[PDB]
Parts: sequence; structure tokens; C-alpha cells
Amino acid sequence: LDLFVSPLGRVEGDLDVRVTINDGVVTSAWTEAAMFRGFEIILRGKDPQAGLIVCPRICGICGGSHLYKSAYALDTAWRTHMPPNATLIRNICQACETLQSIPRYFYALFAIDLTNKNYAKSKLYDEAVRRFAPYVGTSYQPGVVLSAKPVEVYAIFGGQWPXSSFMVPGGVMSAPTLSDVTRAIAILEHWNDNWLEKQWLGCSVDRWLENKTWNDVLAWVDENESQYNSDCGFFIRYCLDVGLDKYGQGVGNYLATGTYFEPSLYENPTIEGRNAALIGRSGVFADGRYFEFDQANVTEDVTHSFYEGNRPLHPFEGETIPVNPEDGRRQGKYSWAKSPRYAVPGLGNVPLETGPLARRMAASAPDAETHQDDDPLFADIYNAIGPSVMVRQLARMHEGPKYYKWVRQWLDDLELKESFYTKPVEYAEGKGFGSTEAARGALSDWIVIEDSKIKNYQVVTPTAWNIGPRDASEVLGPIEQALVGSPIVDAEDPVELGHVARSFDSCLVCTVH
Amino acid sequence: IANNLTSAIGELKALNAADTPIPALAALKDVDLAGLANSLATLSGGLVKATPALNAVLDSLTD
Amino acid sequence: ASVLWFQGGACSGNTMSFLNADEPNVVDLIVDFGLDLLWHPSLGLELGNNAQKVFWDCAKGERPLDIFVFEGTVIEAPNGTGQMDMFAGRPMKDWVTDLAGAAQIVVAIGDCACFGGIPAMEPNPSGSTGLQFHKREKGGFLGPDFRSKMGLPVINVPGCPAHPDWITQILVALATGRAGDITLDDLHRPETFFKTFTQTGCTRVQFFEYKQSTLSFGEGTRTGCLFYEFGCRGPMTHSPCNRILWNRQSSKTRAGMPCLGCTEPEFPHFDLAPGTVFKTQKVSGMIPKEVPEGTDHLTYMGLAAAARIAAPQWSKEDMFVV
Amino acid sequence: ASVLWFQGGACSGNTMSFLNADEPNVVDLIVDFGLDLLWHPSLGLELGNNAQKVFWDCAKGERPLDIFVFEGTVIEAPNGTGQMDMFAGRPMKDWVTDLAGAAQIVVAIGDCACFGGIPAMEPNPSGSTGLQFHKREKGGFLGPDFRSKMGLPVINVPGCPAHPDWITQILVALATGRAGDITLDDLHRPETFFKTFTQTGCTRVQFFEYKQSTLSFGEGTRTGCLFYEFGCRGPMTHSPCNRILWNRQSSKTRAGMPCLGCTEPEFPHFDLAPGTVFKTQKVSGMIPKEVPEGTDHLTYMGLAAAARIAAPQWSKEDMFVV
Ligand code: FCO
Ligand code: F3S
Ligand code: F3S
Ligand code: F3S
Ligand code: F3S
Ligand code: F3S
Ligand code: F3S
Ligand SMILES: [Mg+2]
Ligand code: 3NI
Repeated sequence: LDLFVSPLGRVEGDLDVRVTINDGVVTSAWTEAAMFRGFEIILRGKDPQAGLIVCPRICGICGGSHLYKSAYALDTAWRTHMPPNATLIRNICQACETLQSIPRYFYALFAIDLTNKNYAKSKLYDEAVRRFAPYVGTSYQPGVVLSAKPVEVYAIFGGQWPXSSFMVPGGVMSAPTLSDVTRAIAILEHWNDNWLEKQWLGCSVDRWLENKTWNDVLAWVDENESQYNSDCGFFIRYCLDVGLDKYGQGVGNYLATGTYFEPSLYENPTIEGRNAALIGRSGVFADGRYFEFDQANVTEDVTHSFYEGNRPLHPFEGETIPVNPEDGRRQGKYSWAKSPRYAVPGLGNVPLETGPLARRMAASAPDAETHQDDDPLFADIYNAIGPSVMVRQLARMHEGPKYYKWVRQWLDDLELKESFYTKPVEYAEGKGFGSTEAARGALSDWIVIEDSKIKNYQVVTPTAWNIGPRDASEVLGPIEQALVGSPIVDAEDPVELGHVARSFDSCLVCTVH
Repeated sequence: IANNLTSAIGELKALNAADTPIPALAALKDVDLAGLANSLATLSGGLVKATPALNAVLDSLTD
Repeated sequence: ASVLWFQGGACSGNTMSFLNADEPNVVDLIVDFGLDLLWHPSLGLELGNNAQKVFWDCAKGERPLDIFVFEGTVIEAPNGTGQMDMFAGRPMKDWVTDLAGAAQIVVAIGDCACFGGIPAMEPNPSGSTGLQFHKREKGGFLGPDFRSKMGLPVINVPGCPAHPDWITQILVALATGRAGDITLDDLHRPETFFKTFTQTGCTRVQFFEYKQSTLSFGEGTRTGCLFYEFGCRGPMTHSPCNRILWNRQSSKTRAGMPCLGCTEPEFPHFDLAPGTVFKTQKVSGMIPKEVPEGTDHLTYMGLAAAARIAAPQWSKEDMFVV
Repeated sequence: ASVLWFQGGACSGNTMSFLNADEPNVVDLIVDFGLDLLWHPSLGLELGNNAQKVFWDCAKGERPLDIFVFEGTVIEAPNGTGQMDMFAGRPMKDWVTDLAGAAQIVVAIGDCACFGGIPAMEPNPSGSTGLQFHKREKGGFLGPDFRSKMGLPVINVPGCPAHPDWITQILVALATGRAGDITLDDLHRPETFFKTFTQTGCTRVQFFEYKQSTLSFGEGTRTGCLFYEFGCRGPMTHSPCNRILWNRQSSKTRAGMPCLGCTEPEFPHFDLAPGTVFKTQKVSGMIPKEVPEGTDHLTYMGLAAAARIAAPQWSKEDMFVV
């Protein structure tokens, strides 16, 4: 059965999903990013800092991430100096945007599908409906409402959220005051207490972060009624009951570009020094092995994308030349998403899943420096039960406590008397690579400044990694392979396709830009 | 207020705009400027009408 | 009051900003104010054919459509087909045509929808335009003479993104019987928000008054106004950004970021051409090319010189201190 | 960090304002920030001898007293006995002596406690004074040389009442290890709040810049600045009232009420003498007696004439429209 689902909403943009279904199981999948704005085209010839204004507009929910990586692209291109306070503010704001994204996405975009009638036979279904029904769910309302708090912190430092451009080469535009920091701390603590710990965890962030194995997580669920009946405990139990742990596996290979620089280690941003300075470590996890991320290994294939091109292009030489979707469909192209691939030795140019799960796998890599995220939890989960909708979601949710703790510490780390900005030299020429981990994963800018203008500007977003179509080798993108194997109880409401696509927290406006 | 006038003049001093030093324009009284104007006035209606012939001469000098 | 919120060439920033709503928050707006959110691409439960059923019922008049909110640009490329924005089996522009023709009120939220915004920046690959404007030029996709069924033009809630209150308070006004209190300016923006300037309530207006310039970002923004060195469009931009603070916390200008004039239809101004980003274009290095709204370069500059000479000492020192 | 909050000649408005705290709210401040509120007359559970036991343990050093917050004036009448303020078996001033001598930090919240405030208005029947100030004159009840055990003078959080953030953010700073970030001005006010003026962020500064006066209350405040006709002390008053809005909504000046300069030690200014309430005292009917801080009448008036000449049309029209 060929099933074309249009729209598949709650993916922050325009997504259609075509699936071949045999015996109630998806056997092949095509993700079709359906809306194109062409910001890379627009940025060409613009002011070298135009990215700081344009790139946040790639996406509303993760524009702060775009800003972060665009700023760092300029910082590397212009060989700027980043005062530690500026690095801290950038980290805080990136993480706060992610902390907003986590509940906002979970309740508003993902968890309402847990109320699908396909689960009516579950013993937890009534509770799932009570908690996660759209707009009236007892977990939905506070989760969504409180999701605005972390971006209040963002606004304290950046003026507003979404749509500040306050991260600039050489630091940040803002000069936090004491009350700024104290209020940011108060907002963060209130959000942590009222949503993260009270509602999501039913325990302290510290208690959750003590979970180092999948068995630890199950014991945590059963440990007491607070954790058992928390949104996290209920979600885990619901997933195990309704089978969200049984599909959406995907590629099983992961890309994290990392983000959150240790301020002392990235005072002078360079492409080469980026990985060592990361707190949230970069890392590629492919074929069960850890690899260092290298942006040089990133290509974008447009074979099945609505763009002209005949070979994968490293984004420094990237091109965004749209083809008319009618013509492209005549050529087998089906998506405005490019197909980002990563050259892994011994594997070729493979698709890599990006996102919190990719980050957790990267955090499980050996040889973490002291400043770096060293977390074996999702290595253990991956080895124990493997990837799935549930495990992907749990990675996302696991970042909540971890990032909250990091943000709280960074707010403590701010040295308010110290500089927030080193005026850079706006060089007429430069090649910049800025990367971050937006909520949904590796977000990267490759910028080429020439003649004091943007010569090239290539954005590769995490959902482009995940949802990008088949490459020249017809290798399905991570979301496409995750869709394959998904059960389809009801083709009229193929909610499992939504579960898989949304478990990646897909953002289609980011996918295409 | 003196510091305000100092910062204002100090911004005037950093003018950074076009500037040309040309000092000689002598021998204008000796020129019969009025007389040439009289020649030009009787000739202006001839010159304006002769523009196509003057251009056709100039075009042959551009080679 | 049924609400159908569609996204064209959008980044969903207006939706995310909207989700930041407080007093009312978004959930209370959707539930407790009688605003039946039929669907929203970021929030609607329905997918696929069920969602399309909702859309088609709205478009054909099978069910009433009181408010059609459109976010993002109306994408017309390629070649006016709109296929760079395919939504629910149609070019999004066709949905826009049908639903704008069906709605009692049409609200364009965000510059993209109002005026074309960032996607309409040259070279405008998506053929983006606003609902009733292309930049300042009235008409956009729906034509200058488009009126919704309540007789209103497209209500333009500009911004990039719009502040949540700019839409939520309008929605509350509509829901509380105060639609008649809503007056629109020449850009169809609610005058309750867009008679003020961004500068109105800016923490740096005293520095502006005394022509004391912020000289640098970061700690340099502990003093000064951003108009002179950072291209702040505050005094040329209608908005309540400093009256109604963003995220209930701040505003770009308060934080030290120049207002980019995003509520204005030309946004991004000068199409972010080289030398125009976070810079004040000046004539002869001293005179801003653009002076505040309603002023003239000669009286502005004369008053600016007078203000500089009479400047108090505190206007020349840090004020947003730790 | 133990906190003992006492009220002398107070109206409890600082407490009520404090209870309006958001980010942190008062409950989260008291519980989740490690600030052990030992007692507060409006909130403490203990009464009678149990409360007195708490007070005496703090006064005699039996239990540590980290922050002594004092609200209200130190009442010394009659005849320096302080018996117009009898609290828990003693004149309140005696409690003040003991607890201020015991506390690590002493915070006077509100003008009454900081400077004497309204009760210290002539004829001052209660013999009211501030902790370390009587109006602008340093010394108040505790003397100019009083220092708490952490070496600080009385931290004056002025206002009538103080805005909740003016105290809560200080308390958070103390609780989060940022006490060293707190700098105090010459009136012992936190400079993080009191380097700005009330005017800083006022929605009417553009009208001020162009010398456009609000002419009347009510709808008359849809335009204009209140300085010229309503005695707005905004430009002479240090406060973040327009930076950090009151109740997260507004400020007097935004709302159309003149700033009464309540964060200033002279408040109420001119002791509310006849003709000084909601009026600008003027010389020759056109020159304000008091000009903005750091300006002189000559320059101020010259710039004012220039601004009146340069004033754009919008500055002469309603801007805070319905
Ligand atoms: N998070 C996020 Fe948006 C996506 N995909 C970017 O980057
Ligand atoms: S917020 Fe986004 S939808 Fe358009 S108005 Fe700005 S690019
Ligand atoms: S007063 Fe404010 S709005 Fe801009 S022009 Fe100056 S920073
Ligand atoms: S850029 Fe826009 S959000 Fe306000 S501060 Fe300026 S009008
Ligand atoms: S609020 Fe009340 S306690 Fe004193 S400072 Fe004002 S009269
Ligand atoms: S600018 Fe505002 S603070 Fe008072 S003096 Fe005018 S109303
Ligand atoms: S009276 Fe006081 S509360 Fe603020 S507006 Fe003036 S300083
Ligand atoms: Mg790209
Ligand atoms: Ni996104």
C-alpha cells in the first residue's frame, strides 16, 4: 500500500511522508520537505554579518541555535577573540533555547500523539489522554506554558526570543547586569522546580542524572510513586506498554557536532580547535564505533533533492540552485531537503542521525576532558535496547536535567565585571565554520566571506541530516530508515509515521531554509 | 560643557571626507570675459545647431 | 471563534513567539477565550487526510472560519505556481486564496506574511510576498482591495517575529467583544501597538536625547544609544517593543542590540547589503542618512549639536551597570 | 541565610510589593534560595512569646542573623523613647539597635526605613527616621558609621514601596554568591537598580526630548511627558522603574502618573506642600525650578527651545492610543 501523508504536521514546517506498507509495516519511506525559502541564496552578496539576522529566521524554535553557530562562523572566519563571558552567554542562551524546545516540542508536538486511538486498549491510555491531550492535557498545559521560561533567560541576555541577533563576532552585544543574572537564575530555578523536576522527573535533576544504565532508568521509574507518575516515568511506561521502544530505530549511526564551548578553550575560535573546546562533545558514532567529528567530511547530496547538482558538495563549495519540483520529480527528486552525508572511513558517505540521541552517544565516547560531557547512559541504552522512538525521546528529555545544570553553573561562572565583547576586525576575506547542537542536533554554517561580502553561505541543519532524502547511492536518510519498519495500524491515521518523524523533533523550516 | 565642545570638535577633526588643495586662478581681469561672453552669445544659437556636425567631426577624431 | 493558522514561507518564529504568550498564555487563549484553534501546523493534532478535511471544510465554507492566521510568506515561485510551498496537496498560495476568501478576519502574523519579510529579500528565490503587501507596496498576494468577510483588510501583525501580545491581545479583543476597538494604521497594523516607536520606552532614549552613542557591543552597551553607531532603527520603527517588553524581560535595544526595524515593511532594511548591518549609514561620516521619523536632517542635526553641547555628565557614563 | 524582617513605622507596602515578587516569586525566594525567613510580622507563624524567643535569640547572638530587613521608620517619639512603636515588649528602635548590631547584613527596604520617608514628613509626630539616613542626611538612627558584620552599611532599597525586584534580586545575589557584585551608591542603594533614572525607559522620553507636555490627566496622558505640567521627577530620580516594570506591567510614568521621586531620600519632595502635588514648580511660569539631574537651567532651557522648534509632528499627537 502506497500511503502519502500530507501534511505531517507538528514538525515545524511542511513535511509530506510517502511510505510503502506491506503487511502493516512500512517497507520504504520518502520524506518530502515541501517548502523552500532559499536563505542561502539570499545571503549571497549580503553583509558578512547578515547571517546573524537571516539565519535565526531559518527557524523560530531553533533560531537562537542558528544565531549561535552563525556567530561562531563569523568568529572563526574573522579569527575573533571571544571573552569568556561572551562564550558563557552564548552557551547559556543556546542551552536555554534547547531547554525551551524540550518541553515545548515534547508536549505540543510529540506527546499529543500518545492520545491516539491506536492506544485506546492500553491500560495507561486514559492517563495518557488526561496528561497529553492537546491544549487540555494536565501535563500539556503546564509543560507548554513553562516552556517559555528558559527563553525568558534568553531574552534577558539577548533582548528577545525568538529573533535576537545579539551573538556577534567577538562576543555578544549585551552587557548583563547583576539583576539580569540573578533573574536568569531565578527563572531557571523556577522552571527546573516547576516543570523539569516536579512535572517531568518527579525527582531532582541530580537523581535523574544518576541513571547510568537502561536498568538504572527502569529502576528509577519504579523507585517511588513520584518518579513512577512523573511525565518521564509515565512516558517510559507508556512507551514500553504501547511499543514505542520497538520501532523508529533508524540508521543507528549518529552525528554530533557538539556545542557549549568551555570559555577558556575557545577564546579564539578556530575550526581546528573547535572539538577540544566543546563541553557537549562532538562525535560521530558509526558502525558501533566512535569517530572524531570533522566538518571536512560533510557533503551535501542533491540527487533526490530539488536542486541542481551532480556530486556531493562540501558546504564550503556548496550550492543551492533550486530546480522546479515538477522537473525534479520527473528526475526522481522528491524533497527540498538536501541529503547531508558524512564520510566515515570504511563506510563511505553515510547518513548520520543527528539530535539528542546523537549527542548522548557522543557523550558516551571515551577520553572526555574534564570540561566535557562524559555520560555512559546512552551507550548503555543503545547496547541494551537500541535506538527507537522511545530511546530518541529519552535522549532529548535526558538533556533537560543535564543542560539545566550546565546553564546554572554557567550563570554562576559569569564574571560580570569582565568583558562580553572584543571588537573584531571585520576582514574582507574569511572562511568560517560555525557549529552548534541545536535542540534537534548538529547545526552548521560554512561561510565564505569575500570582498567584504558573503561569497558563500551554506547551512546544514540537523533535520536536514535526519530527514534529507536518499543520496546518490539511494541510501535512505535517517528518518526515512527510521520510518521503515514502523507498524501502521491505521493508514487513515498513520500516527506511527508521526511518532517516528516527530521523535527526531523534525524541523522542516530548518531542513530546507 | 568644555569636554562636550572638545568631543564635538574632535569629531569634526576626524572629518574623513574629500579635500583638494588648488590655489592659482590669476589673469581673469586680463581675460575679456565679457567680450568672450558677447562672442559666445552670438555664437550660442550656431553652436547648439552645429552640435551634430561637431559630433561627426569629433567621431572621426576618436579613431 | 474558529481559528485556522497556516504557515507559508515561515520559520515558525511567530508561532514560537505566540507560544511565549503570557496574559493570556497560549493555552488559556486557545481554551478559555472561546477561540477554537481548528488547526496549526505546529500544534494541530490532525495529519494527512484528516487535516486536509479540516482545511477543505474551511475553504469551501462547510464550516465557519472566523480567523485565518497566516504566518510566513505567500510563496509563488516557481513561475507563479507556488510549488516551492506545497501544503496538503496544493500550492500554499491556493490555500491562502481560498481561506482568506473564507475567513471573517485574516491576520498576517510576522513580516513574512505581512510584507514578504526576509524571504522576499532579493533575489527572492521563493517568489515570496506578503498577504496584502510586498514590502511597503500595498497589494501583496491578495491585492490591495482584498477584504475579509468582516470587511477588514488583512490585519498585519508585523515583526520578525511578532511579539506574542501583538497577536494575543488582538485575539482577546476579538474574543471579548472589542473588535471595534481595533484601529489599523496605513500598513494595517494595530495602532494600539504600532503608534509608538521601538524607541518609545527604550532605556537609551536619554542617551539619544543627548546624542551619546554606544560605541561598542558588550560592555560598551552599558551606556549610550545605538542609533549613531549601530544603525538602531528605533526612532524610525513603529512598535511597542520597549513598551511591551519581549519575553516580559527586555527588548533588543535595552539589551544593546539595535532595532532592525522589523515591524516596518521594508525589513530587512537595505536588504542587509554590505555595510548596513549593525552600522549607521552616515553622510560625510557625521550625518545619519536616516533621521528619526518626522524629523529633517537640518533640524535634527542642529538639535543634535545643541544636545551634545548641553549633555549632562551621566549621559556620558555607564548607566546599565552591574 | 537567616532573614529577620521587622516593621517599624511601616505601612507594609514594601512587604506587599515584595510579595508581588516574580522570578523569583516570594515563596521560591523563601524556600528554594536558602533564605531562612526567621520571622516577618506579616508572614511569620510565631506569635507572642515564641516570636519574641526568635527575636531575642537573633538579638543576643544565640542564633545567627544573616540579613536583618527593616521596613518602616525607626520611630523615636515620644521624647526619644520610641514608645510610639512598641514591638514585642520593647520600643522598636531598641530591637533595631540589637538586630542591626547582630545582623551580617542590614537592609532597609522602603524610604521609611532608608530615609524616614512619609512618616518623617513634618511635623514628624512619630519622630521617625531612617536606619542610616534622615532624608538625604546620612546617619539616621544607626549613625553614619554603622556597619553590619559583613562590613556593609545599611543597604538602602528605597522606594515607597520598593519594587519587589529591588530586594529580591539583591537577596538572590546574596544567596547565589554574588554579594560581591552588589555595588552601592552614595545613598547605599544598589547601583544595579539606581544608576538609571525613572526616566530611563519611560515611554514618554521622546516627548521629553521634544519638550511636548502632557497637558491633562486621563486621555491627556495619551501623549506628552509629565515633567512640565505634573511635576514628574523622573529625570531627577534614580530608579529602574521604567527598566524593570512594576507588577511586570507598567510604571507610574508610563501610566500617566508623575514620578514622585520616591526612590530619592527627600521623598516626599517639598513635603507635599501646597502647590507641589502633581504640579511642576516653575520660575516665571515657564522655567522649571528643578531641571533634570546634571543639567543647568541655561543649557536645559536653550536645548528645550531648540527641541520645541525641532519637534516632529508625532511628538505633538497621541501615541498611547486605544
Ligand atoms: N534544533 C533545531 Fe533547527 C533543526 N533541525 C536547527 O539547527
Ligand atoms: S519570525 Fe519567521 S515566519 Fe517570517 S516574520 Fe520572521 S522569518
Ligand atoms: S533610544 Fe533606543 S530605540 Fe535605538 S535609537 Fe537609541 S537605542
Ligand atoms: S527589530 Fe523588531 S522586535 Fe522590536 S526592537 Fe525593532 S521593531
Ligand atoms: S510603602 Fe510603606 S513602609 Fe514606608 S517606604 Fe512607603 S510608607
Ligand atoms: S520622560 Fe517619563 S519619567 Fe517623567 S519626566 Fe517625562 S514622564
Ligand atoms: S515615584 Fe518611585 S516607584 Fe518609581 S516611578 Fe518614581 S521612583
Ligand atoms: Mg543548506
Ligand atoms: Ni528549527
